[PDB]
Amino acid sequence: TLKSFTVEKGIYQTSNFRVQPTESIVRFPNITNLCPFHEVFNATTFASVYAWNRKRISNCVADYSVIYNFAPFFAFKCYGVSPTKLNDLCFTNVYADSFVIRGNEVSQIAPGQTGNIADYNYKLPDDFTGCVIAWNSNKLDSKPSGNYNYLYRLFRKSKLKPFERDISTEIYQAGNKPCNGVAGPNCYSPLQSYGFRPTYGVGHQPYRVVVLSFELLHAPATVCGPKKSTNLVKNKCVNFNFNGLTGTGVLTESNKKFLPFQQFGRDIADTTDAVRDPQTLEILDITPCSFGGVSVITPGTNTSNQVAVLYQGVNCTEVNVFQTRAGCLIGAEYVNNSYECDIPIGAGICASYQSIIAYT
Amino acid sequence: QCVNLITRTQSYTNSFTRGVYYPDKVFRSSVLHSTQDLFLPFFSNVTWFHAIHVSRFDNPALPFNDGVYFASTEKSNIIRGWIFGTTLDSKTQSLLIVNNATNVVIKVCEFQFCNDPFLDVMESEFRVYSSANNCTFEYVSQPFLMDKNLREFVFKNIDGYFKIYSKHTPINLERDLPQGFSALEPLVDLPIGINITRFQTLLALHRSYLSGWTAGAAAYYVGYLQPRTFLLKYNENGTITDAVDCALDPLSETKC
Amino acid sequence: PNMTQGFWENSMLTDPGNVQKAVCHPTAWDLGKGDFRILMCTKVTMDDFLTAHHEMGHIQYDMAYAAQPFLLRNGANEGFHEAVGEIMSLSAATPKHLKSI
Ligand SMILES: *[C@@H]1O[C@H](CO)[C@@H](O[C@@H]2O[C@H](CO)[C@@H](O)[C@H](O)[C@H]2NC(C)=O)[C@H](O)[C@H]1NC(C)=O
Ligand SMILES: *[C@@H]1O[C@H](CO)[C@@H](O)[C@H](O)[C@H]1NC(C)=O
Ligand SMILES: *[C@@H]1O[C@H](CO)[C@@H](O)[C@H](O)[C@H]1NC(C)=O
Ligand SMILES: *[C@@H]1O[C@H](CO)[C@@H](O)[C@H](O)[C@H]1NC(C)=O
Ligand SMILES: *[C@@H]1O[C@H](CO)[C@@H](O)[C@H](O)[C@H]1NC(C)=O
Ligand SMILES: *[C@@H]1O[C@H](CO)[C@@H](O)[C@H](O)[C@H]1NC(C)=O
Ligand SMILES: *[C@@H]1O[C@H](CO)[C@@H](O)[C@H](O)[C@H]1NC(C)=O
Ligand SMILES: *[C@@H]1O[C@H](CO)[C@@H](O)[C@H](O)[C@H]1NC(C)=O
Repeated sequence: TLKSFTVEKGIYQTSNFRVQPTESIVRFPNITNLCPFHEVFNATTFASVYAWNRKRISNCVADYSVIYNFAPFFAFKCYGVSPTKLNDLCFTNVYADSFVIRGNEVSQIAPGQTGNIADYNYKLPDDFTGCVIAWNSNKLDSKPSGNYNYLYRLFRKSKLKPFERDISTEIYQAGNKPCNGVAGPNCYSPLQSYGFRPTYGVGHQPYRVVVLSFELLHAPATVCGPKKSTNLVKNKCVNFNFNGLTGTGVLTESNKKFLPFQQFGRDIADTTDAVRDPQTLEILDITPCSFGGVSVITPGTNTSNQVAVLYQGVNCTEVNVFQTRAGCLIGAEYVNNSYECDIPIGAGICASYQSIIAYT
Repeated sequence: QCVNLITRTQSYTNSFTRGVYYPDKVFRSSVLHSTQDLFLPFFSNVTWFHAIHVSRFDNPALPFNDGVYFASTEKSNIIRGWIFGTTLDSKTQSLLIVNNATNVVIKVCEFQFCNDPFLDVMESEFRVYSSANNCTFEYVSQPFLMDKNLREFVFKNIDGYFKIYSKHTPINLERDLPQGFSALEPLVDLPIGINITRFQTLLALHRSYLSGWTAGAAAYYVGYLQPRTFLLKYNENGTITDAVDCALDPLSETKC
Repeated sequence: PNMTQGFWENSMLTDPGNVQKAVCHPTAWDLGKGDFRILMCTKVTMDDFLTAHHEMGHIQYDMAYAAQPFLLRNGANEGFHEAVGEIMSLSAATPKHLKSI
């Protein structure tokens, strides 16, 4: 510090002591109001692909982990986002589209694909942001006489636009003569039945498909994936993340009675001094970890090479150890005798070399 | 089923020191904090509206400006909520706040509002609006119109969030806007994200069963918030017990 | 390709018994809807082994053309369907194949 190899007798301020953070705490509000994923991926009755069911999802917490652990999936293809980042992302609206198709057509629920299902039943845009999920449903949608309650649109005049539904049952007019409503030659009803049976081949067995589409608008995003709320650790220097307010400090017990609407606390000089825990309604006194000015008390190098260290402002229990009002002095022994001041320490304490002694 | 039943008269009164609210959710104790926010100025001109239905369209829609201070001395059942929006028809989104005896429903949809909307008492919303389509928000919670008692609210529409602040006071043998300080507490922050330029108060009318609706009156005070700097006093327990308006007079400006 | 799961689950590759009577003729069935089965009262013989190769050749032929429309799901002529099973019967009966397995 002094840029010399010989140090004259005195006290020199050389460094800054700091208490490094030991742990990190990220306590967040008690998770509740969980988005109804248990009612989309587990319904007693699904819908036909022509009249595909759409559920809007807003103002709730998106716990995608149940979706992950809800059945073995033939495809969990996500177009535009990675399967993991989901939980740490917050979207404005989530659309869940549910329907039943046959296995061979599961490849058609993707951007840029063609077929009967993509052109006439359910179309995804080329810039689709979301995931497609499909799973086998033999035990729920197959009957031996034939399940005739699942329908699909086979005939349509023009292709469907993305996220469009047609519920029309109008007789498809394939010829030149008008159909007149009654089925007859060259006039076919567009909705055909998916005659599911348990003994079909893998490509024809009923598959339940849920398409999750995530959209962001100018509105504030209110579908934010659950943030892990770790255990609370007190009386130590821990990096704290409480409701998006970050810092580093000890969390001691607080005697401050907050009003029910208040969440944080500030000092006279607009620095945080308190916080309310969002898991348990208790008040904690955020106090930053100890720091001090490390000063080195040494005589001349001509006489001796012994040194003493003064941690200014630091109690001795938080770092020949003596406690002074200036701070903690390590390396000097207190003597009840009084002499003249040789090296000034502070608060009436001075140091001298005789070993290094500290005295009033 | 839109029917015109309410006539409204208006007078002007003094705000005194009403309308102070907590500008954030931060605990401050025994300090003086200067904040610049949308506040109702001290001793400002507040419009007192008397809405009378006796058993033509005379209940116009009020502007919203930068925020609205609402007060009422009426009971909790007569005034039952508010309407917020710009055009108040099916072409733009709108916010409907409806309170009843059990809970409050705050809902943002495409309401085709009536010219004179009122809740008629079961309770029916067919006289409030004729249709509600493309509905994008719903929030049901405990009511904030519960049971002489002055009820104060502050509505702000800042950067997508609709902030509602409320306070109740046991007033007695004094002008409805009393002296002293009663700081309003943050009640709800709603992620609405719509444009609000106009607003209207919702009243409840009872069927007559004998002049289809029972005759009634409702009195409420409306003031408008302005960008003002206030100096709030936080006491030992964190309550705002006093405030000075920095631009009201030279003495308060010196205090500021 | 390998054999489907429904082939192993639904085919009756052994004579069921005396109480339940079945036709003992070796036949390959193309039910459709991805369902392929073999009706064969298999015994332990060199013959039934070669015949099983023949009928699995029939089923592989039926599986390859499944993607085709319904009225074209057959052999190109009446000779190809049995020829593609008989070539398997030819290849499986060789001394090299019997020493391999
Ligand atoms: C008070 O308002 C609540 C909420 O609008 C009403 O409760 C709802 O009643 C409907 C009946 O049409 C039910 O379908 C809902 O499930 C209820 N919601 C809740 C949250 O309970 C209630 O009926 C209203 N009471 C009166 C007297 O009007
Ligand atoms: C999911 O479906 C299974 C099927 O039987 C059922 O047992 C279970 O209770 C369902 N779970 C939920 C959360 O709906
Ligand atoms: C948070 O959840 C825990 C665990 O159920 C519960 O004991 C605690 O009371 C909850 N806190 C609040 C404020 O609801
Ligand atoms: C309040 O406003 C009205 C009209 O806007 C005006 O006539 C009246 O004088 C105002 N009140 C005061 C106290 O100035
Ligand atoms: C609003 O509703 C109409 C019909 O109800 C529809 O045509 C229009 O696309 C809808 N707009 C939005 C943004 O949902
Ligand atoms: C809000 O609505 C008013 C009235 O229609 C309009 O003049 C104003 O431009 C709108 N503001 C925005 C930001 O769209
Ligand atoms: C603050 O809290 C204390 C302790 O509960 C209470 O005695 C006192 O009346 C409260 N109010 C003021 C203004 O000190
Ligand atoms: C199916 O064939 C593959 C090679 O194409 C083989 O690795 C796999 O084991 C076969 N399946 C079974 C069940 O033997």
